[PDB]
Amino acid sequence: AAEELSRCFSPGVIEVQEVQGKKVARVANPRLDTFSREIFRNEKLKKVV
Amino acid sequence: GGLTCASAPQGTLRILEGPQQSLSGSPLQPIPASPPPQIPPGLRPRFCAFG
Repeated sequence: AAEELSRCFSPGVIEVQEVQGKKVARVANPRLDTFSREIFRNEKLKKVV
Repeated sequence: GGLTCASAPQGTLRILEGPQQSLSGSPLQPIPASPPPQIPPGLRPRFCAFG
C-alpha cells in the first residue's frame, strides 16, 4: 500500500524506504506536491494522509 | 380451307429464368463496430510544480 500511496502523489513526495523486510512510505519532500487530490479517490488511504 | 377455332387449351405454362439464394453469412463491416478511443502507453507527466 506504500507504493499505491506513492503513486497518488507527484512521484518525489512520498519516498518509500525499506526499513525492514516490509516497505515503509515516508514523506520525503512535501514541496514537490501538485494538488491533485488523487488519494481522495483511493477510499482506504484517504483516512491515512 | 380457312382457319377455324380449335379445342380450348387444357393448360398454361409460364416460363421465367431465376437464380438461387446463398448461405447467410452477414459480414457486416471490414473493420467492424465503433472501435474505442484509448490511452497512449506510458504517456508520463508533461508538467511539474515550481520548487
